[PDB]
Amino acid sequence: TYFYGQGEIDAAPIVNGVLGKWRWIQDVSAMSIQLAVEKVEHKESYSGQKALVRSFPIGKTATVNITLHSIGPDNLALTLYGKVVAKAAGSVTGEVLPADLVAGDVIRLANFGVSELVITDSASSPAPLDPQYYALRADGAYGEVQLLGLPTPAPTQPFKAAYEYAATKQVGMFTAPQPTVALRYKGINLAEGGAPVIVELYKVATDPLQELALISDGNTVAGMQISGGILLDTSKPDTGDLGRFGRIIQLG
Amino acid sequence: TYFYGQGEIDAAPIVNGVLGKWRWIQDVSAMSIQLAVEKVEHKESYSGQKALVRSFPIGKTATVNITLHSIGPDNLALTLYGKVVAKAAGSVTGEVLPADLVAGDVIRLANFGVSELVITDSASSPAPLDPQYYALRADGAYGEVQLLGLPTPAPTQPFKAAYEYAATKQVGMFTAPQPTVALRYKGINLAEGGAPVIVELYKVATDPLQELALISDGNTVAGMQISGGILLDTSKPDTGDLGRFGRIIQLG
Amino acid sequence: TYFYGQGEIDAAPIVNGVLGKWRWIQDVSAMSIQLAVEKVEHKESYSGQKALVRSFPIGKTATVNITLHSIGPDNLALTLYGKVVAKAAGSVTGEVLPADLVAGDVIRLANFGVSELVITDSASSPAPLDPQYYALRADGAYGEVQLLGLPTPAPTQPFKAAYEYAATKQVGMFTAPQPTVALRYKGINLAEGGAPVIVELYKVATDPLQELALISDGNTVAGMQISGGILLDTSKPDTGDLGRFGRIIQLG
Amino acid sequence: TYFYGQGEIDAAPIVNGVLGKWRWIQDVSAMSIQLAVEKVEHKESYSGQKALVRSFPIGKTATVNITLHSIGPDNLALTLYGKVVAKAAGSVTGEVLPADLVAGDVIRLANFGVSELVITDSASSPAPLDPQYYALRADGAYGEVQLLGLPTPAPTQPFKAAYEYAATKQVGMFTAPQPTVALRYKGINLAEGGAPVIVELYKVATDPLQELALISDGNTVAGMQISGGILLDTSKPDTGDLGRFGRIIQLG
Amino acid sequence: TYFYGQGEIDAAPIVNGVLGKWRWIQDVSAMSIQLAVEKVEHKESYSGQKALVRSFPIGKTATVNITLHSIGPDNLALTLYGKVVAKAAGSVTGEVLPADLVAGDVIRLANFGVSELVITDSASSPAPLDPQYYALRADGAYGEVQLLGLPTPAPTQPFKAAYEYAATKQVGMFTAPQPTVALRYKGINLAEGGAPVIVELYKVATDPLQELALISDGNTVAGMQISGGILLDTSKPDTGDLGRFGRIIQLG
Amino acid sequence: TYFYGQGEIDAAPIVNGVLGKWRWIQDVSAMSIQLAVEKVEHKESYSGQKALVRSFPIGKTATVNITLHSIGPDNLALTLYGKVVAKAAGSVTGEVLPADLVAGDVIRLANFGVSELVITDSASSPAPLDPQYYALRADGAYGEVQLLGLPTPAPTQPFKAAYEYAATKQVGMFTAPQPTVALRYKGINLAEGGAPVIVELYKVATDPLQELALISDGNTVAGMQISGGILLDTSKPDTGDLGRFGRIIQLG
Repeated sequence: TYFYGQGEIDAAPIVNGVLGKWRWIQDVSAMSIQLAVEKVEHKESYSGQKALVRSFPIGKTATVNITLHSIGPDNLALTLYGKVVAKAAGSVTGEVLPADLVAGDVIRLANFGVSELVITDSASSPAPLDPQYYALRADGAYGEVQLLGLPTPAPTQPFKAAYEYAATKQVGMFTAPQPTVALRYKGINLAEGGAPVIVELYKVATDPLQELALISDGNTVAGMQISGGILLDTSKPDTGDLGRFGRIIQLG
Repeated sequence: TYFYGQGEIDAAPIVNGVLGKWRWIQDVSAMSIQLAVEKVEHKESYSGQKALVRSFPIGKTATVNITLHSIGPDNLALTLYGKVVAKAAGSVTGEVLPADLVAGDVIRLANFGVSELVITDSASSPAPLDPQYYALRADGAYGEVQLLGLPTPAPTQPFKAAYEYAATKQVGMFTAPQPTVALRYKGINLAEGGAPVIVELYKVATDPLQELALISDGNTVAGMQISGGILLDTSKPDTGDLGRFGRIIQLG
Repeated sequence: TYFYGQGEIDAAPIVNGVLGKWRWIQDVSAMSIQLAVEKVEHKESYSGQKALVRSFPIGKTATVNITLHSIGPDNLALTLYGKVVAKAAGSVTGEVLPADLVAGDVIRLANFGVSELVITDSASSPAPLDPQYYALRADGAYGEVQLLGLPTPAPTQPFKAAYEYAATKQVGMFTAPQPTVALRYKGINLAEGGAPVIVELYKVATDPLQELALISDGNTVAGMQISGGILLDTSKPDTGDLGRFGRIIQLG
Repeated sequence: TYFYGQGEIDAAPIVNGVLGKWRWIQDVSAMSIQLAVEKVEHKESYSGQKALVRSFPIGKTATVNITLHSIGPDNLALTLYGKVVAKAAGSVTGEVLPADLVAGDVIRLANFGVSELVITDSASSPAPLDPQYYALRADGAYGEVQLLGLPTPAPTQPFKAAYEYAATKQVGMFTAPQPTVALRYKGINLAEGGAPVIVELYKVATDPLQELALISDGNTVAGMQISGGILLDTSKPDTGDLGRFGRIIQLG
Repeated sequence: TYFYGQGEIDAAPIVNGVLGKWRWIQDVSAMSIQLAVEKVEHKESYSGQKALVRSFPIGKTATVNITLHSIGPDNLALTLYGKVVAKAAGSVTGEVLPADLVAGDVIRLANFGVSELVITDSASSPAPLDPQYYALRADGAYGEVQLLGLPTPAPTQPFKAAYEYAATKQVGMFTAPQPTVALRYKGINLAEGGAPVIVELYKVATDPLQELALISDGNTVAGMQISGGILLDTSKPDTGDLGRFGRIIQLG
Repeated sequence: TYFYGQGEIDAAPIVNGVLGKWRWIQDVSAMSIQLAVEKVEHKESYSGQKALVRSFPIGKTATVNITLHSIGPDNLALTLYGKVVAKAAGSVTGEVLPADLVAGDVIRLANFGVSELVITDSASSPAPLDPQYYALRADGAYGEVQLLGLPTPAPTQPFKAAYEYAATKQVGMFTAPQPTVALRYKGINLAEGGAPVIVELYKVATDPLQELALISDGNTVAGMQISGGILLDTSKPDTGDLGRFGRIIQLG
């Protein structure tokens, strides 16, 4: 009869009212549910106390806050209103680098994970440049190339860079509509020897992430906090005891 | 003449004005009662001080806050505006699992506490699948089945799952009207050798739980805080010394 | 010429302007007096500074806050707008207990401090039930009886309970009008070898207790905080040096 | 050129514009002066920045906060808008005590510092009561007498109390008009070997004490905080370099 | 490329637009510059996101906060809107003391730093009073004289005091117009081996000191905080790269 | 699947929509991104709960906060709305110092980094003054010269100062329009063995620095906090999965 819960959360997106495929939202550090009710009050005046005598509720709302520490692209799509874009690995053969380059300039490439970088000189007789005259910062992860030097007989300035780029996953900002996801919290209550508890929320509309600290200070893992409103599902039976907002199952 | 109280709280629901059956609300960590009064003031002006000279009360209200650590279904019905639903244990024989299943898929079952799980293959000659090809996560408490593999001669994809499910208790969200409960606080005052004290509140209208942290951090047991207004009971005698809001009994 | 005061407070209720009988308010932990004044200001404009040049007071008010740790019925009547009700000890002979009782049911009695409990069986030949078949929780202080068992030949269900109940004192909620009490603070100033100090407040109108924690956590004694306004007494002489709000007497 | 000041404050009341007699305000723990100015701003718009270009002051005010720990009657008159009343020591011969007195009653006398208390019995033959039948609580400082017992042949109930009372000083609440006092702060700056500093405020209008804790907790001496506005004196020369609000003198 | 600055501040008053003589503002503990900008925003509505698409600034303001610990008269004139008054040392010959003086009275003199105090008796034959009959409190720094006694043949009450007073510097309250000062912050950046940095603010309008604690508690030197607005100078070239608010010079 | 990021930030100014040259913003201590959304809600009323049933977003905005500790002129131009001015080293030959100079006066020169200072006397026969009669405070970094003395035969007062000044870089206050910069955050996630992460923000409009403490206390390096709004870029494809606000690339 005491609660200290630890467990997992499964989310299923709702598209045009058809149930989606459940997925694990990965690690979650905090889950909170808050209930709000509006009440209209009636006061009697026969006792001289002008005090409250009755009240009936008019409003009913529920909010859910979730703190997730996973920065996976699947979760980014759900939290950033984005849609995942997958780019397959490939090669570049005739990319043209900026002109008027001199020692000290930093060239930014269009793709990441560059490898086997080659820069052919522009001339009737192609002459690949010596690798010792350029360096790859951040082991080519950021696609940045630094010029270390140039031969005394200055070669033709425009260059032709060819290389290989690895596959990547990208998420756009505000590129998807407001997601609607059904939530299933499967938890273990340690206070009762690890008893099972299940919480079902049929329809939830989420709110974008509020803050995202890209450069963190301290020993705390970056956290992503999402707020959402539990909407009223109109498909479930009205008279059923399961309600229309959410339900809790405890085995006993 | 000093107070440090520890005790129990009994609640009796009020339905259409007829007293209900008292029940223990289980463990309670904090109880507070607050009184609010509105006053209209009259100021004299013959002394030149334009100061207050009289005041009479117009409003009278009382609020009660209770912090309970019990997550029992009976308390969930009272705090979540829900009504308890009891499901008896039973069996399933012809549940159909999703199609196009492959290794790695997770199948969610409609009932919890699954045991003796059997998945018959779809064919003119029934052939139950080998148990080694599937696993039960969370010992079947959450009703989740993981596929470990499939025979090289891929069997018919649609499946027929049969198993046994245990009884459960469920609580809906906002599925019951605003409860009205009479409260009896029976406490022991340790400052006076454990003297008995009784507090009676005739009519209280409760407010849903504000927050419920499903995943808790630290060493603090999950707490459920409920606020309520003590309404004016119109059935008790008006001139009686017991009043109409509440009373306190101290043996002495 | 320094103040660190410890002392007692005596209160005399004011009914229709006739002085009441002084009583000690028991232990008090904190007393504070605050003065509020409203001022209307006049600004000159001949120097170019448009600054304040005069001010005269229009309003005058005084508030008093008292923290008392005594939960005595006399103080409850003063703080809860209640009136004390005394119930003398007595006996009950033919109280009828609820029907359809079975093992595990808890019966609540109308009076507290039950002793010599007897439950006669309903039949043409009265047959008191064996005491071993019932138990008294909380040594009968709360008037709760638990059924331990029933004879195999189930006796007549309706019962007739007779017992003895002790005297008690009760306080109603908001059952009395706004008290008006004159206050006398008799204190000792330790900074001057324990010099005597007296503070007189002629007329004070109190405000109900704000909070009352029935179940306390920690090592702090329950506190009852009361606010009040010091009204203007119209009976004292206007020109007298004693004023009409309050006075302080210091022997020296 | 550094300031850490400790010193004394002298106050001279202003009555109808005639200087009063300076007195020492006793111990003071904190003194603060705050300046407030109102400004009207003009913004140019030829540069496209729509930014501030000029400002001139319209308002000018100064406030002073003083924390004094002396509860002397002279300071009480200044802080409570009161006027001191001196009562000379004397005697009482025929004071009548309340009737229907019994053992346990507490009699409150009109004067403090009672000594040589005598209670003559009401009868044709006066018979002073035995001292052993009554006691003086708080060594008669509060003027409280407790009855210890009565002779079996109950004497005449009405009594005639005679005793001696000492002189006292009293202060009324809001019994004097808004004081106007000129302030002289004579301080020593320790940062410069104890250099002398003088601060003169010509006209100050004070604000009643905000809080006065009669029963104190901890090891902190009771403090009395007073706020005041420094008014504009119209008697000093307008063109003089000494101004009209206040001045500072530093010897050097 | 890191900043931890320590340095000096030079201030030059601006009178009718003509540059004043720079002076050192003495010790300064903190300097802060804040920039405020107002922006008007334009939102597009063709994407359905009703989000921000453009913004242009309309307002531009800059504020400066300085904390100085010097209480020198030159700084007092700048912070208190005062003008310094210098009084040369001199002598007094025929000052008349208050009449009706008795033992215990304290006489306040018009000048400070009194020395060689002489009080001639009023009579046809002048008779200076014995020095042993009077004392000088605070070694005459505050100009206070205490009477120790009087001869049995009471001399003529009115007195004639003559003495010597030292020179002093005084500052009036709100006796000068709103100063306008150009500021030059010459600082050393320790993070770069003590590199030089210069900050120029052409026109600043200051705000009076907010608080001045004459009697300080703790081990903290009294601080004087001044706020000011950096106005737009209309004399500098509009197209120049030095701007019109302020500039920073870093040698490198 | 966990984030603790450390990395670099590259900024490219946007002028009339043409991409600028990327530069490193130097050391950065904190980066935060916040998302704001406005929603319009629809409530049904057929269930009697008058609760939320639908919501659609109308507003979309994103803000970015960056804390940079570099006080380089390039960053000053970006944060102060300034434009860098470079002054080359040079010489001065006929600068005229203020007249009526005496011992103790401090002369401020128009340029910094003074060296080989010479002050020729005004006379028909030029006579350079002896160096021992003047001193250079702050080793001439601030361009301040102090007079140590003058010959008994007072030379001609007006002077002619010649010296050498070093090159400098200056930044004006509010001398440039609102910058628009594209941001590229290249970070390493230590939680995954140092995995690469890239964050692209296409269009950001910055807000001036709020505070700049020129004189710092403690052991904390001076910080420069800048806020900005991520605007909607209208050049990128509308249907592309990269969106129009920003994107995140994670290699995997």
